[PDB]
Amino acid sequence: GIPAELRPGTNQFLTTDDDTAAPILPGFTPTPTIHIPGEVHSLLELCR
Amino acid sequence: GIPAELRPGTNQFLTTDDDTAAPILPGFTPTPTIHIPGEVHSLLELCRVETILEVNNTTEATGLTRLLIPVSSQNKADELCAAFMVDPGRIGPWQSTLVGQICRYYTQWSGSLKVTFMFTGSFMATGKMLVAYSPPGSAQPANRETAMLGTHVIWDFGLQSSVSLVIPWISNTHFRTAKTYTAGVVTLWYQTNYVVPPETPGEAYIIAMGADLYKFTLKICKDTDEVTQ
Amino acid sequence: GIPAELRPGTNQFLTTDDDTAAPILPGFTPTPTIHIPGEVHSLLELCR
Amino acid sequence: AANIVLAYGEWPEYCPDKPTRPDVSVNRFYTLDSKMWQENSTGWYWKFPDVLNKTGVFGQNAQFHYLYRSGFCLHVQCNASKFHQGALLVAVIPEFVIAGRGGFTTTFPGTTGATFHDPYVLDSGVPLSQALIYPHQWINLRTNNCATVIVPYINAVPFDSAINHSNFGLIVIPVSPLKYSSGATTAIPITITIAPLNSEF
Amino acid sequence: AANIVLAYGEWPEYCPDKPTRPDVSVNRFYTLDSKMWQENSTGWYWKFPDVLNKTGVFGQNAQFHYLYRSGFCLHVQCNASKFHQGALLVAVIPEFVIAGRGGFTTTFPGTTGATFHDPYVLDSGVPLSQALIYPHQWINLRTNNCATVIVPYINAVPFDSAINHSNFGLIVIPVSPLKYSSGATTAIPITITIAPLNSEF
Amino acid sequence: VLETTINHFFSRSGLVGVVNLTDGGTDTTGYVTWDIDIMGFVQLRRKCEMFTYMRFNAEFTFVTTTKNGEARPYMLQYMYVPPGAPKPTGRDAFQWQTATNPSVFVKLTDPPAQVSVPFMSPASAYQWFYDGYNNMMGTFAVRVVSREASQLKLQTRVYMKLKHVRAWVPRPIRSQPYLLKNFPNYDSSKITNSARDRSSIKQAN
Amino acid sequence: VLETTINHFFSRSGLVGVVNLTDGGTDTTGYVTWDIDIMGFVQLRRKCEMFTYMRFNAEFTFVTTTKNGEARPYMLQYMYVPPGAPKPTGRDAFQWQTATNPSVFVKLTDPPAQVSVPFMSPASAYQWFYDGYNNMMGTFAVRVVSREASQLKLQTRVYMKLKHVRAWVPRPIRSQPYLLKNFPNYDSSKITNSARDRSSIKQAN
Repeated sequence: GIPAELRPGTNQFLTTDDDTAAPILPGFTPTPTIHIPGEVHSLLELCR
Repeated sequence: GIPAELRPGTNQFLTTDDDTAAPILPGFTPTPTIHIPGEVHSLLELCRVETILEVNNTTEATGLTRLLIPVSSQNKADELCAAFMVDPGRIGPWQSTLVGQICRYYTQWSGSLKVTFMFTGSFMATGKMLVAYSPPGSAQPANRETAMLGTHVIWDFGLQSSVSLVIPWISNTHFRTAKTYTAGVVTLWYQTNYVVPPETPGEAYIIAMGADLYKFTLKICKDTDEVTQ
Repeated sequence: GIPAELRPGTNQFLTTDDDTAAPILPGFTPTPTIHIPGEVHSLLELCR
Repeated sequence: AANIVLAYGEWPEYCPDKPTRPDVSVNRFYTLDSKMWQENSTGWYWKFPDVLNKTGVFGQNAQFHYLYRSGFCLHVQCNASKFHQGALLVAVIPEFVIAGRGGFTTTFPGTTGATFHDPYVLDSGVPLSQALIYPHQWINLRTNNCATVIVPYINAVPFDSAINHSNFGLIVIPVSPLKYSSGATTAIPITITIAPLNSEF
Repeated sequence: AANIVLAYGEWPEYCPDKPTRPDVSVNRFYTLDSKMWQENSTGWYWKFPDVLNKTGVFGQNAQFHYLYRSGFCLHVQCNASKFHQGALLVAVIPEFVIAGRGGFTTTFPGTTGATFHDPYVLDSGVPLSQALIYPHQWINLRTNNCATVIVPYINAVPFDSAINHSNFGLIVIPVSPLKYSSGATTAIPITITIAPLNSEF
Repeated sequence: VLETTINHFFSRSGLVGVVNLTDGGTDTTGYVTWDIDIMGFVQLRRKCEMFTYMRFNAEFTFVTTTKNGEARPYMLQYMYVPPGAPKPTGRDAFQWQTATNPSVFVKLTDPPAQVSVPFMSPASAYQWFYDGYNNMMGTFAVRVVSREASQLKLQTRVYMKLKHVRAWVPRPIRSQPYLLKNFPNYDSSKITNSARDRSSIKQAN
Repeated sequence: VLETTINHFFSRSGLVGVVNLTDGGTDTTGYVTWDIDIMGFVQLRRKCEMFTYMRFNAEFTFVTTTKNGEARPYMLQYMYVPPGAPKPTGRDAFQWQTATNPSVFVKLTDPPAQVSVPFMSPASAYQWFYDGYNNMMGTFAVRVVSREASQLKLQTRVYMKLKHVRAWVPRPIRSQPYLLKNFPNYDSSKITNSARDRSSIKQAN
């Protein structure tokens, strides 16, 4: 196979890490979105 | 999945290894940079700044006196004033400089140096000094004559107040190479006797300074023998 | 992450294997080469 | 005779983008009391902005105005006869910090300034031989009696409080002690002049 | 008759880029004392630069000047009647090192040179049969009485100290012993000539 | 020429500190906190003080062993408390569950954990000389993850490595011994000297 | 034709030495240093002496076992001391914490560690013949990482592999036994001969 070497930081769970998780129920299409007024894209929108 | 095989060197932590660590707090934007004057991109930038050699190092001199090369009118022509090694990395009166200090962080160096002298006498005093460089392999000169027989500068502080001498080349090699040392000597000779008019002190000081020319280089990082802990 | 499967031949040290080792002292630039006469590129050069 | 040292090589400038940029009597020549230097002396230092905290209209603008920015023009003169011999090292140390030898007067000496105890170590615990890595000029009575240093604004934040934080300091340390034959004036004065540059409040 | 052996095939040249490149009497023909070779002999060797350390003006320039660079032109002659028979192997060994048989004279024989103890092993512990992988020439009294070898400067560093380091050596070992009918001259001289090439100091 | 660059000068991860954890149930706290300080050991301390202002990112690695050092499959938790956040007061105290404090979970038998901490200051750079009236990077805390206290004794060795270092306004190198942390005090009575002494000034060797 | 190239001739990593470590607490040093020497065993030694000058990079691998050889999860530290640097004087001595000396940390149960050492000389090449008045590559040191000494007995087997080999000025191959390291001595009294002997020169078989 492709030769590789593991590196420190292996097998660690970082609570803030950004990564992908295996979808548990693939092929499932959720309910599509409709238009709800008053979407909020930031807290600064609220602070003001 | 993709077939792979692990390889020796796996699961090892190499202190000097270059690699990426998982950012612990992603999405955090640090404070952006502003412009601060005097950024430093290399140590060589520092080594090239000349600093004071402490040539008076002795049990006798204590305070700033150790930075001063004493000179008087009591001396006679042709007799030596002061002499010292050129060894930026050894123990001696390079140990007060940046070069002397930075070299402690590296095993091997080489290049050219610069040695500048500054005379503070009375304005009306006058006389000539002989600044001479004996290269490596030879002992310090025995008298002025043999000093005049090699690289040197006749320097009259009556006219010019400061002189710069340039050691052509140095390196630290054979000491470590034979393990698997002398270098240079600079001297100060009275050409004349220090000449003085009436009612002025008749005793002065020379202030030695040293620096690395652009040619100078360093290699093989290490740690200093100075620090205790 | 990227799904992978280990394969036999893993974690083995092959004395003749061709591979890379982690440089222990990176950023170190060795002494550059000069021209020395009589370089030898093969034993056959000697046998002759 | 014009020989001038730009610290680190950057002219003082106004901050890249409202603060006030007053010049009428604000930016002008302030001259301190002169220091009388003698054979046995140690040498002196000053703290900026502190030294000006009570002066003129600047000390007033130094008051209030919790945000402060400026550069300076420092001129140092020495009046000495041709029969005096000695030398002064004039340096400028950012974030100059006096340590304990084991007070606010040491941190904020005021207009008069303060004198060193152990100049060899700068009273920072640092070798004076290396003090030359700072913007500096020699005053050697054999040649020049005056030195001039231009300091831009140097800080890690664009603005700060002039009262509670002194940005840097100025240092005159005699390296070679004053020497004179008897009958000459026994104490040589040193004059200090501060011209603010591009002050903001 | 011109038959010349370039060692490794490179003409001596000046170093790729101040050192001195003197030629007046510096580069010229130096001729040693002649070695008288006899039936029972072993053979000889020389060390360079060493052999010239005290000679002429070169030994003077060999003195001081802790950096040294040069090539050489080596000519070796043998004066023998048509009634003498024998052969000499003339070789040049870089970094030739004599070992112990279990001294500085062995390492630095000087102008006269030195003689082998066990030539079969070269007194390096190395087979003489293989000595031919070195720039070399045969002197066979049946044909040629003279050999000439050109040696460039060979070292792992562009410059070195001629005093404490001998770069290489020269070796004349009789392979076939000298033989002559009675009444002929019983000892044949060998002459050595060294011409420096592209010397630097 | 490369080895002289500031960035190469602060590289080469090394040990910035050691803390001993013990799980004694009640008698022992069962956890340890270690404040982030570059200046703990004087080697690097002397090198950071060469400059007035610096900016960089930190990379840490935790080497941990049990007494004699034999390793066993226990779970550990390294939580990072950002500046201006409360530290865990107890083994099981609720700060360990605070989501804003990032944590990493690793079995003790695994290769050591690495973490990268970015530049945390409100100012544009760190400064180890402030004349007036510091630079808190954060804190790490460690415990063993179990319901019941598992009797165990640990020491963790924190190896830190700087990245993307930038410096400003160099200083002179300290010639006097450090009396204490956080202040540049020096003995006034005894003063060490830059260079050693020799017989006479007129003699070199 | 490929197998005759100099580079292929010095390839094929092999054992350059073995050192035995024992952790006896006080009675045993608890660590080992091994200076880097190509010439320890005479197989490769005879091959390096075939050439006057050589240049290359070194690649090392550490195989380690415990006595009978069963492996257990202990942490080990291989530190590399560059030339002209002090070696550890003791198990816990402060040189182990020196950042300029690179170290690698690995659990004993893991596959062996590899390290690449570049060309270290000040000159342009290594030379094993210097006539006048060597070639220190460095040193490795090993210990067990623990607070308390863990009673254990180890041997490490160092397998080294050259890379990017270049040679100059070939030599003849030594026909006489090596008396001692670092010097080309030979017995003068007894001298081995290149070829064996036969009955008569006029007879071949």
